[PDB]
Amino acid sequence: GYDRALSIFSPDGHIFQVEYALEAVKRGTCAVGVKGKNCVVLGCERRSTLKLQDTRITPSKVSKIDSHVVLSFSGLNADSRILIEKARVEAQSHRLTLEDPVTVEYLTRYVAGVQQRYTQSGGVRPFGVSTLIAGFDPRDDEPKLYQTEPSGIYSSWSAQTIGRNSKTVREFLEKNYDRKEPPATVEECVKLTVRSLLEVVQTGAKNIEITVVKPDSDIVALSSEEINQYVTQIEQEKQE
Amino acid sequence: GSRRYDSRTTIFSPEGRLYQVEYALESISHAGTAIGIMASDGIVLAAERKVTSTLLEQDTSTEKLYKLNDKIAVAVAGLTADAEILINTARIHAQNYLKTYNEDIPVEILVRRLSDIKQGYTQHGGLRPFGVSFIYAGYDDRYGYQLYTSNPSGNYTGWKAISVGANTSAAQTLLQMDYKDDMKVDDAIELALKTLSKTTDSSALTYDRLEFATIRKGANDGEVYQKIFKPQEIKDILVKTGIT
Amino acid sequence: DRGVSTFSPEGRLFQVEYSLEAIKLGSTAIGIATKEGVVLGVEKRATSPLLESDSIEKIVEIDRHIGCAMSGLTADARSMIEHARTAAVTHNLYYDEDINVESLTQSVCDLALRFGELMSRPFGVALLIAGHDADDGYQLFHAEPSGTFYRYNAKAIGSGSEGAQAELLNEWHSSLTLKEAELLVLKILKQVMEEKLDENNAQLSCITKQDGFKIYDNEKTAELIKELKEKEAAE
Amino acid sequence: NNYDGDTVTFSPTGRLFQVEYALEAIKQGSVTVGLRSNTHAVLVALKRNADELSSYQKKIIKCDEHMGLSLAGLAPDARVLSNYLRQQCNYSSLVFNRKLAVERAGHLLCDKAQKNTQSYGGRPYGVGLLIIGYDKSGAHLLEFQPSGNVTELYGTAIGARSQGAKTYLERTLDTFIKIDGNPDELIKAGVEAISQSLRDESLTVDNLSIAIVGKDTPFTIYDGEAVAKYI
Amino acid sequence: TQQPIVTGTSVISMKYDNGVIIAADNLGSYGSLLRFNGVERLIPVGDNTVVGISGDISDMQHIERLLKDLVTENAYDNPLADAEEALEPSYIFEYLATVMYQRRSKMNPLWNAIIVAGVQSNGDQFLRYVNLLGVTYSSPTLATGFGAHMANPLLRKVVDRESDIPKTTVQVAEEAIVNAMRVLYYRDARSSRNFSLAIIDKNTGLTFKKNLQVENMKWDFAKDIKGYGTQKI
Amino acid sequence: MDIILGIRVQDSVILASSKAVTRGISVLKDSDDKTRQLSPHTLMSFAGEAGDTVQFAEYIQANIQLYSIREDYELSPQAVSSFVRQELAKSIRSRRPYQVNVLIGGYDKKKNKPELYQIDYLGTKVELPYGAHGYSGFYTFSLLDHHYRPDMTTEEGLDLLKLCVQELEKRMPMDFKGVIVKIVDKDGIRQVDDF
Amino acid sequence: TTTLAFKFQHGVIVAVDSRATAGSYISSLRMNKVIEINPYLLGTMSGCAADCQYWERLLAKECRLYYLRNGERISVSAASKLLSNMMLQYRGMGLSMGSMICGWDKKGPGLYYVDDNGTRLSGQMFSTGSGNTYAYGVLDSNYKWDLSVEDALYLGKRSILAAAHRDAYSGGSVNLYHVTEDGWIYHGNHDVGELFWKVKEEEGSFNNVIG
Amino acid sequence: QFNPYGDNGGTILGIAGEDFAVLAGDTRNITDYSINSRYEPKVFDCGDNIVMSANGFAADGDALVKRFKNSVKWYHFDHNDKKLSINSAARNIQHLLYSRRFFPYYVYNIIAGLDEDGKGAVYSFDPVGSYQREQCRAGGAAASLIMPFLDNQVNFKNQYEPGTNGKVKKPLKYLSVEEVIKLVRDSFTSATERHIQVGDGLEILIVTKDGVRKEFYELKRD
Amino acid sequence: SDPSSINGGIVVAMTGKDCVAIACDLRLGSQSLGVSNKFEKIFHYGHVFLGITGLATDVTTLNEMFRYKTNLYKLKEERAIEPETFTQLVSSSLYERRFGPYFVGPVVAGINSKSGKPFIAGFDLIGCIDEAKDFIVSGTASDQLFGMCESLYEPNLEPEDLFETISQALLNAADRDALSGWGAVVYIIKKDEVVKRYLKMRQD
Ligand SMILES: *[B]([O])([O])[C]([C][C]([C])[C])[N]C(=O)[C]([C]C1=[C][C]=[C][C]=[C]1)[N]C(=O)C1=[C]N=[C][C]=N1
Ligand SMILES: [Mg+2]
Ligand SMILES: [Mg+2]
Repeated sequence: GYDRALSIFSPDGHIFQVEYALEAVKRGTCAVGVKGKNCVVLGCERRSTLKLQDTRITPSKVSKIDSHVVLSFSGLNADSRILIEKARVEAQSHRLTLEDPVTVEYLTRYVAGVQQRYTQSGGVRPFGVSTLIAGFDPRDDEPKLYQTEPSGIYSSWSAQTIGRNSKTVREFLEKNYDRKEPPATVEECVKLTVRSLLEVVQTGAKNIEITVVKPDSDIVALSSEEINQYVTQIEQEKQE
Repeated sequence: GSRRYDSRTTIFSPEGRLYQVEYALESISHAGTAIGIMASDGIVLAAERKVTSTLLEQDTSTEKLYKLNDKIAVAVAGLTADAEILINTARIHAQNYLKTYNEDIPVEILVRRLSDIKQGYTQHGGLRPFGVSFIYAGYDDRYGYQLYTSNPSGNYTGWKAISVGANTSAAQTLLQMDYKDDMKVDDAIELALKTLSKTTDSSALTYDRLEFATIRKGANDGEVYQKIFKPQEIKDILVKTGIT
Repeated sequence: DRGVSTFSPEGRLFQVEYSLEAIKLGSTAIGIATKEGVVLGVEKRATSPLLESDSIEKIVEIDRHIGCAMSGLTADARSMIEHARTAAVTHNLYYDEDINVESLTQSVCDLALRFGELMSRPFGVALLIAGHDADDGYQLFHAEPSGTFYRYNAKAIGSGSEGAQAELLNEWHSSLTLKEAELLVLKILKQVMEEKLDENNAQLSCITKQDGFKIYDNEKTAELIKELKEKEAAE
Repeated sequence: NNYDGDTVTFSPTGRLFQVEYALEAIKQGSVTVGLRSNTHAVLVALKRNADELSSYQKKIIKCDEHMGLSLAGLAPDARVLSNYLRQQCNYSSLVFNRKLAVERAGHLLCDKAQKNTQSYGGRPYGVGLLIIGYDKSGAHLLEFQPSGNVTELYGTAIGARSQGAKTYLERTLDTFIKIDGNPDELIKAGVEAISQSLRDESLTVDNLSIAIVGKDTPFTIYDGEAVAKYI
Repeated sequence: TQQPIVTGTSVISMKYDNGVIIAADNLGSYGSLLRFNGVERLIPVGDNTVVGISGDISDMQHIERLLKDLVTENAYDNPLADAEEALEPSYIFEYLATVMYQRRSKMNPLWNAIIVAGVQSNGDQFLRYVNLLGVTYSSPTLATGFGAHMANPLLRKVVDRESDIPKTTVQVAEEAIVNAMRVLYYRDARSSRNFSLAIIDKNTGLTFKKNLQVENMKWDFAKDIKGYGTQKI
Repeated sequence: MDIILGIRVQDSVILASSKAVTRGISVLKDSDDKTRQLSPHTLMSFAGEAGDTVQFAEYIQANIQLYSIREDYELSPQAVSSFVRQELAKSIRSRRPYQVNVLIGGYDKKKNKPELYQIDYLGTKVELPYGAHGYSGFYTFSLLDHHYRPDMTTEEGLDLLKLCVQELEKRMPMDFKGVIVKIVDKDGIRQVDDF
Repeated sequence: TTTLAFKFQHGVIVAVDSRATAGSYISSLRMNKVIEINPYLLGTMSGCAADCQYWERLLAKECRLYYLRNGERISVSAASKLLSNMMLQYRGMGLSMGSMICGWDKKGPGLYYVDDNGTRLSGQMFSTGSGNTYAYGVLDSNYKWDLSVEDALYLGKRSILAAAHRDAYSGGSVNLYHVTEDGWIYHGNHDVGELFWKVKEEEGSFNNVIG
Repeated sequence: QFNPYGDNGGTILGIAGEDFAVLAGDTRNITDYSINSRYEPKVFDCGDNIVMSANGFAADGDALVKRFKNSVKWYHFDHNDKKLSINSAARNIQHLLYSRRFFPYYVYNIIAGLDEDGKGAVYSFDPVGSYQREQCRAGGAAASLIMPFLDNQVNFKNQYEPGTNGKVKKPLKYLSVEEVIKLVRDSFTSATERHIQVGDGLEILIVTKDGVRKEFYELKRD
Repeated sequence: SDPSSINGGIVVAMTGKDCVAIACDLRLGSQSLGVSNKFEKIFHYGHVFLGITGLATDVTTLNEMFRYKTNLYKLKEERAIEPETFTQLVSSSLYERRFGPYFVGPVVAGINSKSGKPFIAGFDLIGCIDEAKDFIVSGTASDQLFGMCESLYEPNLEPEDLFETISQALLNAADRDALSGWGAVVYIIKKDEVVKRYLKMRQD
């Protein structure tokens, strides 16, 4: 078999293949995650260079791993399918062997472990993908939001963004998001998520996707018109 | 040892691109243009054969349009030999699904499976990727008529109208201009041929330089029919639309 | 290119030496061993204020009598911890007893040089393994990706290591109490850290014979930080 | 230069640079001395510390009741090779009810190290070993190099500044060989030999490591206050 | 799993003051057919060990080759192959015992019963038994098959316990062995008159006697035996 | 285990399964639910060798739940039954076959029809209006052959099911400790708590 | 062998005998048929002693690893399932094990029956071994959810006694356990010989026996 | 058909004192109605103040002991010459036996020594690996003959105090090494009389904090 | 116990003048118990017809297998498979399981689309081809079918006459078999039209 060590250390102590995988993430479309008091919202950019697209059948950016956990990403699209598939298999495997659904922290730890394994295994390259994993643990009303990256490190976030121009939207979130008082309702949480994407997106038409996840496996994706109403209200307040 | 001669086909550039995928796409940009257009009552697949000869046996020839099953077909752009490897795998996958569930495979599931195979060659194994881009035209009872494309990266997307191969930039602009949502198959046939006629590198668009196919519910009652056009039938539709 | 297991003209493995450079870029971790217990402390180093700092887990339990702190590419440590926990519990299964801290450390270090063309590269993380057993008492080990491990009375690893090690050179003596060691880790962490040390961006832990391995609460550490400030202002 | 990228490549003068670079790792390692009489064989090792807070790296490893070695270079490679010896000593006992001859133990180490010098992908061992033992033909001392070369000697030394101890043993050859039935005097000669390789530092209680094997003496290692007698 | 085809019967042995004696007949039986009359079942290993084998002859010939190869292998890179690092009886036995137990553990045994007789470096007598099951035991007298039932009782009258060994001479021991072989010829239906005998002494070394015969047999009384009860003529 | 019955009526499928679990000569449990929900509109009851039953059922459940998440779509009862049959037909020529018989009751939301499939451990699939496994059919099929109509209501299906259970309770030598009854229709799966 | 376990208002009672037999020969008078997996988990043993000891001690390894990975105690439901899955790997290979996994977790008290076939059953009350029928007789007629800790301990003790008397392969002594939310509590070793005579006099039972 | 198992007879006996332990066993080795050896040692000093005897099928007994002795050697190598405690040795042996769950070592095994508090300890094993600590245990051919005697004379079973008539038991007073060795010798002398596989010789190994001592006694040779 | 007679069933095929006929019963049982009266044993892949008797799980499995293989054949060859070619495919497929066979008795029937020649064939469970001119029988009442076919059959029968002959052969053979019956189907096959008829028979 092909055993060639592709991810290796350089004289200055860097693994370039892992670092170049982060550059692939930088190229990817922007993704954002914001957790409110009783919910988590996942926002995703859709680049409008591609029109004549069939939005019914085109792979959506946010993927359900189980009925209570979702996963969005930034980077190589093809790579993300492999992580999602593995995550979905592990989710059913956990239910089968332990008789409880996975915690959001466990699922994140697994996906992060897969990414890490591909940084010190022969014949393979790292995943050019960073993920945002969100949801609610079984019989728990505390929101969960985690991030992973090609190196395999993961951590929990009150709010986080990844992908192209993520530096800008993170700047916005850092000054707008208050920890002592997070978005109390679904409206406030979605509004803040749309606002953050409007710093980067371009047009607020079909370029913004929003997915709300509430406790007890209550997951819904907002439509174009519902999002468009947020876009309208934000700019009308801005004209002042 | 052997390391000396390894090109390392599955690595990132400093900019975060996959070298071999990008170069495979460069190869595909020189291949004959293939166009797919989805309508409310069917799908059209049109494709241009590359600089042919008068001594080529056209009626028994197939380089662009292939049948995966009774409901799904593909248009090819790139290395034909590479495409046939993948096509036979896709045909088997469709039959595996049918044997397991006793239902015809949903279009997206087949597309995802092929796209995952392509992805694998970019991440592990040390082999060159498949220099092929597909346009999938298919039907199932969930989403109805569907158009997809896949490329050597293993990334796939859905479309109302799309082109692959040569002059896609020019072709996509022309499709974006004249396409409408309430369009029908007969209109889509005309759009596909008109687009090829303007984007072609050849002097004139003739029947012997084309492969053509439709997927219609224009089959007797609730069912779907695949029509791979014969040379004489391509010649007739060229006269009908007013190109020759 | 060149082999992964290649020797340099000086007689060192290139890849092992390069992994050591990655460890120098990691966040600081300090360990101090006393006769009342071993203290482990780390710099969390959150990249952003929105990152919930309590999710940063750079101090980890291996067994009830063994703890572990890390520095460098921390993602690499997860499989090492998994092996360590398995080794510790497996020995308890085979021998109905706790495993020696040295024997545990040796088992972890056996993974280190299992790389070639097995895993494709050495680990990019160093570990401070602290624990207690009946034979050798309270112990602190430093486990490198070279497969080598040294026992230490006190040790610092990470970006502020050589500055912290010089400070540990002067401060450590064989009669240190646990409380004195706690304040000493906090003192040296505060010295080498970029940001101002508090209960949210730094973490303490210890291992004692009675209570075993314990990670300190943020409320408990906050009091030890306040106690440190007052005793430094006292002279 | 162009021929040191891997172990599978000869240079134009017929040299194997990766093996030579592995040999270099031994020279960087701390000094260790070996010597024997007709009744006993002794290992003496200068242990090295990282700093004042750190412990002193162990240099001597037991392989069987009648055999063991001291190391200089990459310690993990010594662990691998000593583990192999332990297994081979143990295979000889379990299958043949026979204590493994020291000469045969050397032949096995030679052949194990050699395979790593002729194949692609692997690397040579980065450690030198001094094996002592007492078998049916009396006391023995072996020197192992990771090139594969194993040599039976009356006495020797490897590591940094080992040339000083080796010259001393070359002068003392006729004296220490005759030290029969006196373990303490044989160790003294070893401690005096390793002293010729010291600079700046001297032999302290947690610095010195000694091992001995003989006629009615199982392989035993002395550390700590057990070697204060010889300081 | 197999069945033994061509077989060898009893192997008998005993310790005496300065060494050990071992003996076995020269027959290779094929069931009830006394097929092969020139089979050597005592196999010397060096000048200090004799391995006596009973049971399947094809497996015996296999063991004979293992021992021959063992000698060859011991000489490799061994300047003391004919001195301090020569093969000992205890080494040879433990090797065989390892092989026998491994083969039984794979359910494919060597269908044999083996006695290793010899003298060690320090002059100590070695006498130990091993069989197809990997079962091992040692005793002042040892015998396989029928020998266990008929020879041991006779030999144990000479050396009943460990303290009788120094009191037993080579002349007395050989006399007992030769008598035992005669008794086995009277009573074992798979035995032959021709046999081999080997003595391993710590002073005089290995003495290997071939083409021995059972002699001084009592048959004359057979003439007086008539019928099975009442018959007089 | 012992008893599993199934009946497809106008607008639903009803599955009845015994509650008993026996080990040696002792009845360990009299409230055992011999069924697993494969999807919101598909229920599978099972009976066969001890251990194998639950482990097979849960393995099928996991595969269907995985499919549902991957495609964000519920498989038709026909598709599920074919998948299950293939797994059993695969199993019968294995080193150690899974000795499990199943009934799959589902409501097809596309066709708006209830569907009942009977599959034995060999992988023998049949679509039926009513079915059973083991000896259950020997006692009950004569009643079902007589009383069954395809336009029956759910309440009429339950009454005919009660009659089948009464006949079993009279003529079977074994005490199966009653049955748990579940109904599968357009609104999903629910359990009849009083039977 | 007779083992039992039942849930009640104040947790779960666990009682076992201590006899081990090799044919008709009583090999052991005092065999420990309970395993302390953790301070909140117990496991009973019936069938092959070797199988019971090995696999339940291996369960304890796997339950301990769960705590280290998750920083939280394993549930009774999850522990019982790990054990049943082990049994399913050696499916038909001839293992003989009948065990009840008893404990307290976040759902409250938990009790699962698990055997060599891979069977895994949740329930309020179970009894395994050659004398389980005798134990069930006493349990079924005297069990209530509203039992006091003192009476519940006696019921389990008295139920084992009933089996030890009649079943030839049950006896020796009674080991009692009580599982609370603060962990399991050992309630001693009780010789059946002495316990029998005591119960006879105090309770008035076993009238047919002379003493 | 090939039968990989056999029966070499023999009987063993372990008794745990207050600060000592004994492991005894006869020296007779047999097959069917023949004697192989009148003196074939069966109880072994395995190191670390532990004694062991695997009774039953000799070939499996010799292999197990050999492996355990090997396990002690590697325990020293791997864990810095640490002493293997009797409880740790017992658990290790369980895993050695269960490694052949589907092709067992056909032996009843006993080990004896001192626990970590200095008190006498005996552990007993079945062929598949079930083990447990005991005060008293006879194993092998004549195990059923000896155990009842030890229940009576070591644990004072069915023995009450005169005058009380069954009300008060005989108190469980500890036994000295000299008293234990008497019970061992009388056990084997009685077993020799009524069991054909028991006889020839008796070898006893006594374990104290001072070390391992041996004692040998003749038995009837018929 | 005997896999070939657990579920029961029969298949018979006949040649006529420019036509073929293939018929089967509808019973599926579990030994004595009748389970289904709608278990059809005849399948078709284009214009080639395949009847399969024996173990029902293998009947279902093989149908799904030959559907799989004929669908790929058609995609590659760009034409429907012919009876002669399909017969070889059935034989190949069965013999590849020589030492772990499908417990079946297949029967092929059809008309070559090019030559127009009627074709029938029978197989044993492991692939041996019986290419008969007159008729082929299979199932638990194969002895009964042989007796009926051998007496009732005559060559060159017209489609509507052949229907009566094969129907009466099946019906009366099934009525002397406990494991066959519970309905019956007959396929009449011509070069470009196929008629399927369900027969009325006793339901015991
Ligand atoms: B009990 O009878 O189930 C008991 C439980 C075990 C944990 C000690 N088992 C045994 O007594 C078995 C025999 C048996 C008797 C009745 C039913 C089932 C099994 N004996 C052993 O497990 C055994 C093990 N080693 C030595 C002697 N006996
Ligand atoms: Mg006797
Ligand atoms: Mg009938």
